[PDB]
Amino acid sequence: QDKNLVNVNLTKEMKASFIDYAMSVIVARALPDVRDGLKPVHRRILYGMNELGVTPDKPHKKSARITGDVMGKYHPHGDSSIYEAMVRMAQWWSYRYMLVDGHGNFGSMDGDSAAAQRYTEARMSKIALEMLRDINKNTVDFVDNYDANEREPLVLPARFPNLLVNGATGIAVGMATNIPPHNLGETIDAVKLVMDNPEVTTKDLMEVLPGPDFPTGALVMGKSGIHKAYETGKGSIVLRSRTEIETTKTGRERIVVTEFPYMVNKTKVHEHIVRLVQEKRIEGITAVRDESNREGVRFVIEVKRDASANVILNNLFKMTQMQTNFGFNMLAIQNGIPKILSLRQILDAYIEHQKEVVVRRTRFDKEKAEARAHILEGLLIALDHIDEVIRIIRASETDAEAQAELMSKFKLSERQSQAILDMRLRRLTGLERDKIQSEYDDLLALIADLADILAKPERVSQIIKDELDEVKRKFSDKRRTELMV
Amino acid sequence: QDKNLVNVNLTKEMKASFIDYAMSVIVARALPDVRDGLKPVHRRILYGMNELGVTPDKPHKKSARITGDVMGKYHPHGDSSIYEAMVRMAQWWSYRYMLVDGHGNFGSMDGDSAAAQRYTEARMSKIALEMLRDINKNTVDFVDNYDANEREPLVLPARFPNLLVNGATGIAVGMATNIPPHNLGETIDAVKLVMDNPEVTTKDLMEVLPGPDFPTGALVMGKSGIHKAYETGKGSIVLRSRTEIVVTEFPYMVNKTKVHEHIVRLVQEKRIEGITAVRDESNREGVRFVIRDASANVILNNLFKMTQMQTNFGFNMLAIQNGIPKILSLRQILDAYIEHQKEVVVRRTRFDKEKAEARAHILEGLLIALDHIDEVIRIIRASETDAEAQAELMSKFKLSERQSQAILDMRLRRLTGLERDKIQSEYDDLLALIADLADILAKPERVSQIIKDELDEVKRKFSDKRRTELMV
Amino acid sequence: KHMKSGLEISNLPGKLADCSSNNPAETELFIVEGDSAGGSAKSGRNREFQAILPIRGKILNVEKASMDKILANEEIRSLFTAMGTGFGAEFDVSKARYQKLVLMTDADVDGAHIRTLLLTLIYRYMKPILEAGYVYIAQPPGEMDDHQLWETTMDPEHRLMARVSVDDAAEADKIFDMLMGDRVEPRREFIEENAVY
Amino acid sequence: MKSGLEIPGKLADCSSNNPAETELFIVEGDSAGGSAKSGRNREFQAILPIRGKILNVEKASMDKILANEEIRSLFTAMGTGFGAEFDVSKARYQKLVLMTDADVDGAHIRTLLLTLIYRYMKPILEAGYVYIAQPPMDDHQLWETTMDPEHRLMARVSVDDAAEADKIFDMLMGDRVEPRREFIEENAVYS
DNA sequence: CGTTGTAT
DNA sequence: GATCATACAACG
DNA sequence: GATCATACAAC
DNA sequence: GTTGTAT
Ligand SMILES: N[C@@H]1[C@H]2CN(c3nc4c(cc3F)c(=O)c(C(=O)O)cn4-c3ccc(F)cc3F)C[C@@H]12
Ligand SMILES: N[C@@H]1[C@H]2CN(c3nc4c(cc3F)c(=O)c(C(=O)O)cn4-c3ccc(F)cc3F)C[C@@H]12
Ligand SMILES: [Mg+2]
Ligand SMILES: [Mg+2]
Repeated sequence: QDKNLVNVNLTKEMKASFIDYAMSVIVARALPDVRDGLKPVHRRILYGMNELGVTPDKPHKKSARITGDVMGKYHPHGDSSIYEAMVRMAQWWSYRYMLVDGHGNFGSMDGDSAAAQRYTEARMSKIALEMLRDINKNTVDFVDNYDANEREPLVLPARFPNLLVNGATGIAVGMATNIPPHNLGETIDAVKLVMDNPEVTTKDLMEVLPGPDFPTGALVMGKSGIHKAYETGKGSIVLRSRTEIETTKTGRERIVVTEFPYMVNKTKVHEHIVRLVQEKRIEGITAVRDESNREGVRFVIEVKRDASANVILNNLFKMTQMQTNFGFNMLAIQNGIPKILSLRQILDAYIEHQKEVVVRRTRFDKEKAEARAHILEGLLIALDHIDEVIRIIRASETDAEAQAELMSKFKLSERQSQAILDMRLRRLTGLERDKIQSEYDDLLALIADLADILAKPERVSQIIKDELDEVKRKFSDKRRTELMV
Repeated sequence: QDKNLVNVNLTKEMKASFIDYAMSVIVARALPDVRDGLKPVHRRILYGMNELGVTPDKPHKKSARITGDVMGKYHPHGDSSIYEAMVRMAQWWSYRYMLVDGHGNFGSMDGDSAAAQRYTEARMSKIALEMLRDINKNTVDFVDNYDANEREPLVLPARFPNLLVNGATGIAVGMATNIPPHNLGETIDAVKLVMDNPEVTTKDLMEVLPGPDFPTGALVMGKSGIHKAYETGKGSIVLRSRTEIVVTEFPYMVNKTKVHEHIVRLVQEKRIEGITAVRDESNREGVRFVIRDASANVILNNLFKMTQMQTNFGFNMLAIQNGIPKILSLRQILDAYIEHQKEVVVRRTRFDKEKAEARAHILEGLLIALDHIDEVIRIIRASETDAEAQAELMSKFKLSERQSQAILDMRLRRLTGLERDKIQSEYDDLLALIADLADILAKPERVSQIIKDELDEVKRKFSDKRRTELMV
Repeated sequence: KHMKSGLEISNLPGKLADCSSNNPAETELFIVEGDSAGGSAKSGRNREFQAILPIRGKILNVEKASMDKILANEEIRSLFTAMGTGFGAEFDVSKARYQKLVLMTDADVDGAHIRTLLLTLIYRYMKPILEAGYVYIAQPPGEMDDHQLWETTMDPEHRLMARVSVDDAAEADKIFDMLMGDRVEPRREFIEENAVY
Repeated sequence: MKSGLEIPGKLADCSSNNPAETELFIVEGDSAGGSAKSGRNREFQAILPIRGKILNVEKASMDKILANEEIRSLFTAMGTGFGAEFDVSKARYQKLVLMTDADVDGAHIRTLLLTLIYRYMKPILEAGYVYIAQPPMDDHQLWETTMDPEHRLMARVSVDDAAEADKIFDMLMGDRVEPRREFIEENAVYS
């Protein structure tokens, strides 16, 4: 048998193992971060793509290449789980604002699965670049990867409220989040509104952010739940398919669907209708044909003579998924803890994270702008005393002594001294000085401006507001989901 | 109803479509190059691992990382197709000399498959690095990949006879190759003995190379087939298992479990008595296959003649030489390798040659500049433009465009005293180098010696003891 | 103006994105390779006269397969079930569901092989269909975009198709007996005589 | 020891017929199964891969429970029986070691397997036949670390109060979600 | 029961 | 490459 | 992740 | 059936 055997209590071990898997799924898998509105796998795909160099400017790369690096450097799980997560944020019906531009079969609305990774190639969407803007100016903290040989970002800059804009879902342990997509411009207007007038109430915010704006469109029935969700983080809403009654060329009614509810498969509802029509659970249907093309959705349910389309229409609404309900459960990770936040809480969380990113960037720009000017001051004095500088160098045996003399003679730092020693002879021309002067002067201005921004919180907000207006100005859509009472 | 329809004969499209898939599967999938003894996939995995930086000295990388790159850059196929190849190059029972060092579950000799690419990481083998030696010194030709956005080698240097050492297989279209492994040392001996006495015979070559040396060991009954194989390129041989009733070593490409399962089936069919038991007491270091009034020698003799304990290996040395598939002999394979080895050394030598001379040229200018650093600075400082500064320096000190540029891009910290003597030391050494490389290209005798010497170095570092005992 | 109305049992294969029309004189049956291409075809095919039937892997070589193995093959069975023609002593060309059978394999060398495996099946066990001029071969300018596949190969107003016509049945029977026959010598000798490396 | 020639698809069985020294390792996935099987001492140690996540028997219909192929494989291995056929005096192994991966997902499979064992194999746990591997991978890696009796470290699963036990399972892996989320909010330090 | 989305 | 069961919450 | 058919040559 | 690169 064994030698060194320990004893474990069933209730003890079970509570420990479950508590581990519990928190692991909560703050490191299911729920997203309230700041960048991203989950671990979604954040690692975006960052991983950024390092792969697959920006909107650059060409596409094979999907297997993208998941291969993300799985081998950041996301320590199955390859499929990474690919599926990638394909989803490249579909116009899954993501209100796609974060991935794909090339090839990325699946269809009818539940079709995207082609294998050895066929499809992808890259960052133009808007996804806003999620990574100023990523390398130290605006986001980093941490060691699972392998402890790669460094990844805990969060992203996220220059647009991705949480409210793309929604979230959702299944974890003991909890579950469910957030609907919103219009970009409307969400940005909501952000700006809460920034200028802190005393704004939920109603005031709903004036610019009426409610959900799903990618497929469809209708919303009853705004009572919308206000409830924004004020409590919880609420119920009714989603109905946009429809209209046509008259066939024979003279009988024709039920036409053009915009099914969110996360609703057309074919699945098609099969559900035939299953109900051939079961006598619903009579009056002449035929159910899908005439949807690669330029519009057209689900036609023609009605027979002596049969009310409206009677059959409402029956389909009450028996099929053609009209469902959206359970508002705005849960997100904030301060390392899962929380059920309201609309204001989500916004105030974004504005704060937005302020920190801008300040960090200003500091970084400042610290680098001055560090350069310092060297320019050295190279300048060097170009002024080129002879005595060249004399001190040539008369020196070791670079340490040569540098030491330059530092002592011209009163230069170790950094400034090395900069002079690394000067190319081509930098000793006549027009080279006036160039370094022009650059140095420009540094003084930038350092002054950046010093002011960090000195005035009024500017940082204005910088956020202005930058937001540019995001909306370039990526905003027209509203698709019509809210009605 | 179509608008622009065309007519295509059934026979015409059949012959065209078939020849397209035939040649594509023959000279770019199933058959290995007679040079580096690799197929398109294995050659891409190696070069892939090389570029990714999974060298024997560096740490491992997840297979998904490796497969991800080899696919999206070179091999336009499936993950499983690639990862399956990589796993084969890491199994001691698959290759006589592994080309991959993998960590984790990479399968077993019992037929057990490898684990997912999300669990196993790997890297190049030490000896595998010999396959890529001087790949960056213009030793091999490169081509564009399927995407036309990358470049790959049409063949690796292969500083060791990979084809005869590891073997080859197998199934193509209208043809099929089958080459058994050999000892690294034995093969290197043959290559040298050929470079020494071109008038050698088949019997002579077999003096340094007895025959195959399978990574499982076992025994090869008979030698008459080995001769006809090395001579004509085709032949047959019988492989027996090492027993003592316990089986210690099974023949090549033979599953111990499968033999076990087939033994149980033969036991429950009255096709063999005495079979009291048949267990598999093989460990993680030793393999033991345990099999009254039965004589055993009669039952054991039947087991080898009925089961798979004794298989037959059919020699069919087919490879791609000069773009065409040919049934090569042992001498033909050695010649094809020796010639490839000469092309690389010469190519490499030319590469070092051209680089050294180029370095010396720029070094000459720097010395000329350092000797006249006063006027050189005077010319540059009075220069109107960098273009003018280069023109003056070229006209004054009689320097080339490159030399002038090399001077303009001189850091001030290089204008010290000890710097000049440092460049002269480097320069004077190059003249000996350039003069040495010149003699190597001028004298074919040295290129042959360099190949031999570098081969014995590989035989000294990676060759093993003979595993397969030949019998008669 | 004939068509369909759903609700029908059909009992057709699990795959097969069948069209809307029911007139075997305008409808088209696309035999694609894998769901990677099928999905790209199934979406953007004018779901009215073009049905996509995905074939998975390499179709069995009927010339080297026993009849007991052909009747067991599921992929081939899903093909005859889609046509609704019949098998052997039941093959009725005047009952086929499609008058246009478009082979649309990948543009790679392997696609040319699967294309070869199909033509043998269509010539060995669906001869009447080929002799009637129904089997066509798509001429792509593959896992392309939805709007790409239709605008290039699927739209009859711009697509270029090729009609598979049989000249001499004697020469035809010999070509299949050589290229896909059980004989390897004649095939190896053919490839050695008709290949320009 | 057995003699073979007798008659699950997986489950690499040992070579002995003594359920007093023989041991069965329940590892997750065939990826882990290969490494464990390639160095297990095929004499008194058998391995059995549990493909995917085991079904939570504390929230599943007994019809779905009897339907699960994975549970059917584990019970078929032990040879104990089920329900009324529960014969602990016929167990083919005196040591059922649960060897899940070190990651959280492996920890979850540990809780699932424990619930399954505690609910429908209690006579086993009550007899102290269930252990838990203590990993700190190659074949010699797992052998010289967790699978070697002379070394390694086991965790004998022992239940103190059945009432507290029955409560724990019901609370954590029970149907009631609210009582579960409360336990998370209670016993869990995030920041 | 099924479905949603990251996981085994 | 296609499919196959399951944890997990919540609404159906 | 595991499993399923198949071409292709040659015993 | 089994070998190994492929769909
Ligand atoms: N009726 C037959 C289907 C196809 N089968 C297999 N397919 C595999 C594979 C294995 C199969 F059994 C693979 O192993 C594979 C790969 O890339 O490794 C791709 N595929 C693969 C699957 C689908 C396809 F369209 C093409 C393929 F190459 C079995 C049943
Ligand atoms: N008897 C049950 C086997 C396992 N099932 C599936 N497994 C999948 C998957 C899908 C399955 F239906 C996956 O999709 C997957 C992945 O990584 O994407 C891994 N796996 C997966 C397979 C095996 C395993 F041990 C763990 C896994 F996560 C169903 C039948
Ligand atoms: Mg999966
Ligand atoms: Mg495969």
